[PDB]
Amino acid sequence: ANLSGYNFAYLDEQTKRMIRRAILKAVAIPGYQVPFGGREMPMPYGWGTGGIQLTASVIGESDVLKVIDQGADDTTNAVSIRNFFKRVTGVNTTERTDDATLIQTRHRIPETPLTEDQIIIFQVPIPEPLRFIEPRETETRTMHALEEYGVMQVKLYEDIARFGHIATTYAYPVKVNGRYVMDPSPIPKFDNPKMDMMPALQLFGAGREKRIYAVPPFTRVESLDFDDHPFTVQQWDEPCAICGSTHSYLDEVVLDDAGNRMFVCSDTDYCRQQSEAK
Amino acid sequence: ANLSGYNFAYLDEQTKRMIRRAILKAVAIPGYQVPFGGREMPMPYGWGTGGIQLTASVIGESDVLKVIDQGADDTTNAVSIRNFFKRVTGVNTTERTDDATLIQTRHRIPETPLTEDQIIIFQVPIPEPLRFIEPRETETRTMHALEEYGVMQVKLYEDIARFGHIATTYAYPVKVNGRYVMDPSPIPKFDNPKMDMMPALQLFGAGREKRIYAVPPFTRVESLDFDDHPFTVQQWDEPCAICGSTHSYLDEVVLDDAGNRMFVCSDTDYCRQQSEAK
Amino acid sequence: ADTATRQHWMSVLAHSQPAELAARLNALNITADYEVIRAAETGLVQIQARMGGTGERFFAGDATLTRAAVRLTDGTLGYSWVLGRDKQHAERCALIDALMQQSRHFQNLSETLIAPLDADRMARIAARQAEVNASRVDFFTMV
Amino acid sequence: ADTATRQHWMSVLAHSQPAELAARLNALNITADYEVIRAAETGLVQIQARMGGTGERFFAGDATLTRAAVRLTDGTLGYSWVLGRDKQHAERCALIDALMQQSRHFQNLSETLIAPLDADRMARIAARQAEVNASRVDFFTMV
Amino acid sequence: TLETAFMLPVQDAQHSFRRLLKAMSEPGVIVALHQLKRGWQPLNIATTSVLLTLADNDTPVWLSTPLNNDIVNQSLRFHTNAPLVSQPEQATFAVTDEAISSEQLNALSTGTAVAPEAGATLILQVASLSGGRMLRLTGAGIAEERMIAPQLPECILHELTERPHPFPLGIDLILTCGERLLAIPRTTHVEVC
Amino acid sequence: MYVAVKGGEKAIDAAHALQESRRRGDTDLPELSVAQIEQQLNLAVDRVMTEGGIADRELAALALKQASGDNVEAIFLLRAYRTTLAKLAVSEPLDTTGMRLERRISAVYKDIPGGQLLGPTYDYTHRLLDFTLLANGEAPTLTTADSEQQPSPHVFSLLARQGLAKFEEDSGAQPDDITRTPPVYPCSRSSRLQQLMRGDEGYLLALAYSTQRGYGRNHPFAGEIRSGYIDVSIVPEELGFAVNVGELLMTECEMVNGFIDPPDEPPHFTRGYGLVFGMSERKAMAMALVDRALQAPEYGEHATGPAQDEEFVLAHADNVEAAGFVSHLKLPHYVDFQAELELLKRLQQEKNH
Amino acid sequence: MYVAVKGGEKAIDAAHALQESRRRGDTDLPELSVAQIEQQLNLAVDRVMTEGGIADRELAALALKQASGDNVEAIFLLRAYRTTLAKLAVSEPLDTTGMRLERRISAVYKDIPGGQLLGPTYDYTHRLLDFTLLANGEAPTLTTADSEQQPSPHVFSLLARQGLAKFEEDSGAQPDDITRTPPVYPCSRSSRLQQLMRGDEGYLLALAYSTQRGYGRNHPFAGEIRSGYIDVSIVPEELGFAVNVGELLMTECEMVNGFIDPPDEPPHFTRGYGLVFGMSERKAMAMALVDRALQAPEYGEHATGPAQDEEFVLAHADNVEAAGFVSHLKLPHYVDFQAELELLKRLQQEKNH
Ligand SMILES: O=P(O)(O)OC[C@H]1O[C@@H]2OP(=O)(O)O[C@@H]2[C@@H]1O
Ligand SMILES: O=P(O)(O)OC[C@H]1O[C@@H]2OP(=O)(O)O[C@@H]2[C@@H]1O
Ligand SMILES: [Zn+2]
Ligand SMILES: [Zn+2]
Ligand SMILES: [Zn+2]
Ligand SMILES: [Zn+2]
Repeated sequence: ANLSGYNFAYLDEQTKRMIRRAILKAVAIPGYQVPFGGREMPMPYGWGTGGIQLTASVIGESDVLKVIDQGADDTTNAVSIRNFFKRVTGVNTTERTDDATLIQTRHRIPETPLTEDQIIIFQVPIPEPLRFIEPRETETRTMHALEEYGVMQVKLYEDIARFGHIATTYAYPVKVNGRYVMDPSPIPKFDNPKMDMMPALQLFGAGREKRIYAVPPFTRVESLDFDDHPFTVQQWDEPCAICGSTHSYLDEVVLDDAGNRMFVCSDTDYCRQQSEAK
Repeated sequence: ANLSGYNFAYLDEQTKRMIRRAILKAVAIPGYQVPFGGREMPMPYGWGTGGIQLTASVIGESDVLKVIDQGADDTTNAVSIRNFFKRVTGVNTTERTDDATLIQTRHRIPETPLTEDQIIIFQVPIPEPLRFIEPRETETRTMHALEEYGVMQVKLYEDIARFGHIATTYAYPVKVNGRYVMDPSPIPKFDNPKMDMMPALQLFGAGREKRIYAVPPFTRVESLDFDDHPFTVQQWDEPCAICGSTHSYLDEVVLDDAGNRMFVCSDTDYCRQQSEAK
Repeated sequence: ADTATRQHWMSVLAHSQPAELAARLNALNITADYEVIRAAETGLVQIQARMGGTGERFFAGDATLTRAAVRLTDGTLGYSWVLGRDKQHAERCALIDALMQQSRHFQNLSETLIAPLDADRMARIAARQAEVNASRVDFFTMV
Repeated sequence: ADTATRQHWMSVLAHSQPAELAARLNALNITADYEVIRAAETGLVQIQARMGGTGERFFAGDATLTRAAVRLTDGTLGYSWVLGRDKQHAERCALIDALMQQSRHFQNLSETLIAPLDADRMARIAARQAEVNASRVDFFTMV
Repeated sequence: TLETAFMLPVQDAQHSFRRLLKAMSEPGVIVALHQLKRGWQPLNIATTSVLLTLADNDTPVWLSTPLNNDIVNQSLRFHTNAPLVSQPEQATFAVTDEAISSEQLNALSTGTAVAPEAGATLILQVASLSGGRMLRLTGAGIAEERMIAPQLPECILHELTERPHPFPLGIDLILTCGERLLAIPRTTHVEVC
Repeated sequence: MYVAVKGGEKAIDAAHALQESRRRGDTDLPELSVAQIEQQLNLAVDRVMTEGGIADRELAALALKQASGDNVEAIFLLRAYRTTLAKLAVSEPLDTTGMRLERRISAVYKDIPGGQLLGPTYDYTHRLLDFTLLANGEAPTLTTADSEQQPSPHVFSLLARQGLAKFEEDSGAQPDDITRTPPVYPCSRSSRLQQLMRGDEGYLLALAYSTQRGYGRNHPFAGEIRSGYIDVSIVPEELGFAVNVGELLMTECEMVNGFIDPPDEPPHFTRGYGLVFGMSERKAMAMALVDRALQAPEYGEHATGPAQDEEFVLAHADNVEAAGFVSHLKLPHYVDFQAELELLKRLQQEKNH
Repeated sequence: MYVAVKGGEKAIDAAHALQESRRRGDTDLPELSVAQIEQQLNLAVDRVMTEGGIADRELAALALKQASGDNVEAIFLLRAYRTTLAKLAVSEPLDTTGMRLERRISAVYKDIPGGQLLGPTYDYTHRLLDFTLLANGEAPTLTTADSEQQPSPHVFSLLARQGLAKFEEDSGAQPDDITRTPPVYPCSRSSRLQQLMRGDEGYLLALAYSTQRGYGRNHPFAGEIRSGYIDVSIVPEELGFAVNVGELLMTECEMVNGFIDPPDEPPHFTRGYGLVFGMSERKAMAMALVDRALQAPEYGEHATGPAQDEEFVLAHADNVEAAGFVSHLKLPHYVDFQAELELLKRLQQEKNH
C-alpha cells in the first residue's frame, strides 16, 4: 500500500485531474499533442517525467504495473521508476507483459501482443515529429493545425535521394487515424507496426516538453514511406544468443576487446518466455 | 616601495615585455587595435584590466600616477586601482593633472591640457568602433584591413535622417592619422577635440577584448561628422555649482525627490583648481 | 481600529524570532485551554511582483508559508500565517492571536509580549542600518 | 635500468601522502647534511590532453606543481616535482631522491621507505576499487 | 665567458622601454639608454638594451653577418631565450649595420593588412646619428617637422622616402649609435632635404 | 551459454551509497551543517532559491548539502520539493519601495536621493586568494554610522517625472503562470519574466553579455540596483484583511535601455527589470537585459542576436530542463543506437558494393 | 554652497567589511573550513577547478569559501590567482586509457568490456529533499566487491575497429594557447576545446540542449563517460626523462554524433569530446556536444542554430568575461549617461517645438 507520507501516486488530486482531462482530450484527438501543466518529479526532466505523471494519474490499487526501459525491466531507470511507484502506491508489479494492466515503457513495445484493458504508456523526449525539421514550436503547431506536412515528405524524399534510404531509424513518424502525423516515441521502426489496430490504449507523455497524446484502441497507425521504398524493420543475421528467437528486436552486447559480441532480445520478458518454451 | 610579495607592478616580466612590444606596434600604427595576450587581474574583466596592464607595463618608480574615473580621483574604482598600484609599486600618486606623469582614466580626458612626457591611459570596454554596427570580429577586422568604413558612414547618415542628429554621444568614432577609424573609449564627445595634436602620448587598453592601441603625440584625430552637421560637444544651461566654470563637462547630481538638482564638474581636480583661483 | 490592531500584533508575531517568542511565552506562564482547529501546515505562498516595481503583476517564485489556527474555550479563533516552516512557532502565533482578542489578555499581552517584541526587532533593525550606512558613499556636504 | 628505478621511487614519493612520508622519514632518523639548491617553489604545470583521448593535443587547464632541489655533501643532486603546494613535502621528496642515489642508502631506503609507501598506496587503491566495483551493473553470466 | 645583462633587469628594462617609447612616439628624437654600460660588441649599448628589454622566446631575432658573433648569440640565448633565425624574413627583430643590402631589407616581414603588427622591427646600427644626409620628418609624433641627419644606407633611405609598402604595412626602424637611439615608425614621412 | 541476471537495483543502491559517502567525505572532519551553508555560502543559497522557485534559505542550503554543492542538482531538488507542497495563498503584489535596504546603487547619476549604499559587496575588492581563510579567523568589527534609512526613491521614478522614461503602469492584467500552463510562444512579458527569474544564471549572463557586444544591443545603464528586505502580505479567506507573513531578502535591478522615438509621443528611454531572491545581483542584471532584449516585438525591433529570439532563449533557459535532458544521454540508449548502427552498416555495405 | 568630500575609500572598506561579516555569518556557528568544502561540496569544487583553470581542490574550496559560495566569484578568484604563478612545466599528453576508474558508463551498448560502472552518482536517485541532513548522521557502510579493475577499452576504439567511427589521429600539430594569444576566429579545434573547457557550464548546457531540440542537431549518443584518476607526467630539463608528478581526478566524455557520408570513404559516425576536472559530468557532456556543433565548418554543415555560430558561442562562453562585463554596469556611468541625457532632451525639445 501507500505508506510513504505522499498522496497516492505522489501527485496531488488537482494535477491528476488536469492530466486526466488532457488524456481524455488526447484520446478524442488521436495523434494530437495536448499541452498539459506538468510538474517537476523526483526524476529529472528527460528521465521519464511525462510517463510517470500519466501512470500516476491513471494507476489504481488493483493495477499490475510493468515498467520497462530498452525492453528490460531490470534497466536502471526502469528499476528506479518502478521502485518509486511501489513506494507511493503499493501496487502489484510484474515483468510479465500478459499480466500487466499498465505498461510504462521507454523505447520498446513488448513483443507479446497487448490485450484489451491494457494501457501502454510511452516516455517521449520530443513529442513533435517535425521538430528536427523545424525546431520552432511556433511553426510546427501551425503546420499540424493546417495539416501542412510537406516538410516531412520532402525530408523523406531528400533522404532517399541522398542515401537511398530514409535516414530515421527510431521515432519514425506515423500518420494516425488518417490525419495526424505523430511521433511514436523513440521506439525502433521494428515496433511501429505493433501500433496499428492494437486492442490496448496507447498513451504518450513528454513531461519536459509538456505534451500528452494518445492512440485509442483499434486506430490506424501507418508509418510514412513510399511504395518503392516501403517501411522495413530492423533485421539481424543472428538469432537471440539466449532463446534463439529470430522475431525479436536484438541488442548487441560487446563481450571482449577483440570484437567478440552476441545479440540478445531487448524484450527480456519475451526472452524468458521463449527460453522456458524450449 | 613594492613590499607586497608581488613583482613590481604585479605583472611578470614576460607579460610586461609582451605588452610593451604591443604598445610599440600600436604607436607605429596609430588607431589600429593591436591584439595582446592579456591576463586576468585582481579586478574583474570590464573593470579596467587593460588600463591596469598598460600602466603596470609602463610605470616606473619615479612616475607620479594619477587615476581617475568619471573624471574624479575619489571614484570607487579609481580608489581601488590606485590603491592596488600603491601596494604593488609604491609609486607616488597625485590628483593633480599637471603633476602626473601617468594618467589612467575611465571615460574622461582632464580639462587641464596634457604636456610632453605625460602618458594618458584609457580604459576601453569595446575597442572596435564598428562593433555596434557589426558584432563580429571576423568582419570588422577585414573592414579595418581594407579601409571599408562605409557601414559607419551609413550609420551616421541614417542617424541624421531618423533623428536629425548623430545618435552616438560618447565613444564617438574618430579618424586617426587620416587612416584608422578608432574608438576613443567611452569619453563623452566633449573630450574628443582634446585628442587632436596633443603633446602627450595616448594609450588605449581593452583587457577583456584583448586589444591595445595608441595615438602618438601630435597626431591628427578628427571626429566623424558632416559639414552641415558638424561635431558639437555637450552643453549645459548652468555652470558648475561649485567653481562656476562654464568650460567643463558637468555631472548632474540629483539632490531631492522633488526634482532639485545641481551640476558640478566631472573633473574634480580642475574643479578644485577653479575654486582655488576664485 | 480593531482590524489595524489585530494586523499589527499578527505582524509582530510573524516577524518575531521563534526562539525569543517561545522564551517570552514560557516566561509569561499563560494558562489557556485551546484546541487546534487547523494543525500547523507548511505549504507555499506564491509571490506576486510588479514589472518595474509598479506595473503589471508577474509571478516571482514562491516562498514557504506555515499556517495554524486554534479555538479557545469561549469560541475565540486565533490564526497565524508565517513565512518558513516552524509549525510550533505558527501554533504559538495563532494562540497569541486568539488570546489578544480576549479583553482579559489584550492589555497585558500588548504591554508585555507584543510591544517588547516589536521594540527588540526595531533595535536589531536600527543596529543593522547603522552598520550598513557605514558603507554609504559621501560626495558633497552642504556648507 | 637505473633511470627506471629513479623514476619509480620519485613516482612513489610524488604519489605519497605528505603525512605518511613525513612520519616514515622521521622514524627512519636519517642523518644527512644537504643544502637546498632550489627552494621549494609552487607554480603551474600546464596540462596537455588529446582530442578523443588519442588525437591532436589541446590545453586542458593547469594544475599546481611544487618543485624542489637539494645537493648532498658529496655533490649528489636530488629533485622533486609533485602536484599541489606542499613545499615541505617537495623538500622531503628531493632529499629522498638525493639519498636514493647513494649506494649506502639505496637498498635500505628501498626496503624500508619506498616499497612500504608503494604497498600502502596499492592497498588503499585496492580497497577503493572494491567499493567502486560494488556499483558495477551485472547483465549476463556465462553458465 | 657570456656577456652581462642589466644589473637591475626589471628597473633597467622599464627605463629602456620608456626611452624607446619616447623615441618611437616622437620620431627623430634621440634618446640615451644609459642603464647598460657595455654593449655586446659588435652590438652597441642601445641595440643590446633594446634586445634585453623586448626580445624573448616569442620574438625571433636575426643578426646580420657582421653583427653575428658566437659570444653575442650565446649571451642573447642565455639572457632572453630569444630564438635566433638565420633568415631575415623569419625575424621579429632584425639587427644589422650599414652593410644591410636591399635584398635583406626587402626580405623583412612588413605585416599584413589585417595584421600589420605581425611584421619585423629593424634595429640598424649607424656610424653616426648626426653627420648624414639631412632628412626632414613629418607625421604622427611630430608637431610641425623635425630635422635629423643620420648616416644611413642608400637602401634604408630609399625605403624611408619612397615607402614601397602601403600603410599599415611596413617595418619600423630603430637607428642605434653607441648608447643613443632614434626611431622612425612606418608612419613617418621622410624627405631628403 | 549466457543467462540474464539481476544487477540494476543493487548497482543503483551501491552507486547511491558511494555518492553519499563521497558527500560525507573524510569523517575526521565534522559534517557540514545546513545552518553553516545558509550563513557562510549565502550566495550559492541565493542562486538555489531563485532558480529552484522557493525562497527558503534553509531548504536551499539543505539542497546544496544534499547535492554536494552542485548548484544544478540543488536547484532541481528544491524545484521538485515545490511539487509536494500546497499553495496556501498568493501574495499581494510586492512593493519594492518599502524594501529595507542592505544595498542601493545607481550608475546613471554620481549621487542620488538616499545615496549610493554599497552594502555588503565584493565590488572593488582585489581578487587575491585569501589564504588566511585556510584557518579560523576573526571577522572585522563593523564600524557604525547613523541608523536612519534615508528616503531612497526609485531612480526610474525620477527619470519618469522628468519625462525621460515611462512609468510602468498596471492595467490589472492577470499574470500568466507557467507553473500551471505550459508556455505558448509568443509569451506575455509576465510569463517571460517568470521564466527569466527561473532561468539559468550563466546562460542569461552570456546572452546579456552578447547583447552588450552588439548582438541585439539595448544600450543598458544600471539605473538602480537595490538589495534588502521586502515584506510579504496575504489576504486569507478566513479573515478577509491583509496580514504580513514576514519578509524576504530580495534584489531588484532596473536598467535604463536605449531610447526610442515613437510616432506620437516624445522620445524616451526603454527599460528592463530583474528580480531575484537574496543578495546575488548579476542574475537580476542579466534578467533585466534579456527582458529588454525579448521586448523587441513590442518595439518593432529587427533582431540582430539570439538574445532577441524568444523561443530560443526561453525554451532553453530553465536549467532543470536543460541539465536533465543533457544528462539523459547517460541513460541506456542501445536500442536506438542499434537502429542507427543497422542503417549505417547497410549504407557502408551498399557504398562498398 | 556644496563642497566635495572624500567618501570612496572608507565606503569601499566598510562594504568589504560588511561582506566579510556576512561571509562569516552567525559566529555561534563554527566557521567553515576549506577542507570541509573540499570534501563535502566536492561538485562545486569540481566546477570551480574546471572553469578557473587550476586543478587544485584546496584552492577551489578556498575560493568558494572566500566567494561565499558564489561559483562565478570563486572561478574568477582562481583564474586571477593563476596569473601570479609561474609555468614550471608542460605536461606530457594525458592518456585517459590509464585512468583509474571511479565510474565508467556507455549508453550505446547494454554491456561493454569492463562493464557499466556507475560509481558515485546522483543518477537514478529520487530527488526528494532529505531532511535527515538537517542533523548529523552516519554515512552508509559501503559494501565491497572484487578489487580488480577489469580492462575498460574506450568505446570509440571498439567503434573505430569496426569502421563505424574514425580514430582521432595525432599529426603532431602544435596546440593553440588562448591563455597566451587572444583567439582568432575561426579557431582551431584545439583552441575551441580549450575555450569550451573554461566555458560557463550553464551557457554550454543550454546550447547543447538547444542542439538536442533541433537548433543544429548533431544526433548525439553518450558513447562513453569515464571518471577517475589520471597520472600527470613531465619531462624536466634538469633530468631529461619523464617523472610522474601525481594524479588528477578527471572526467572524460566521448559522444557519438550524426554519421556522415563523405565522397570518398565509407559513411561513419562523427564525434565530440569533453574533458573536465573532477566528477561533475554535465560540463563534459555539454562540451562534447558544443564541440561537435562547432565542428560544422569541417563537415560543411549548414548552420541551423546559434550553437554552431563559433564567434557567438566562444566570445561569450567564458563567465569571467561575461560576469565581469555584466557586473561593470554597476560601475558609475554618469558621464556617459549625461551624454545620452543631453541628446535625449534636445530630441524631445525639437519634437515638441
Ligand atoms: O521529458 P521526460 O521527463 O518525460 O523524458 C522523456 C524522455 O526524454 C529522454 O529522452 P529518452 O527518449 O532517451 O528517454 C528519456 C526520457 O524517456
Ligand atoms: O576590459 P577591461 O577590464 O579593460 O575594462 C574596460 C572597460 O570595460 C568596462 O566598460 P566601461 O567603459 O564602462 O568601463 C569599464 C571598464 O573601464
Ligand atoms: Zn531471446
Ligand atoms: Zn567646477
Ligand atoms: Zn535519448
Ligand atoms: Zn560601461
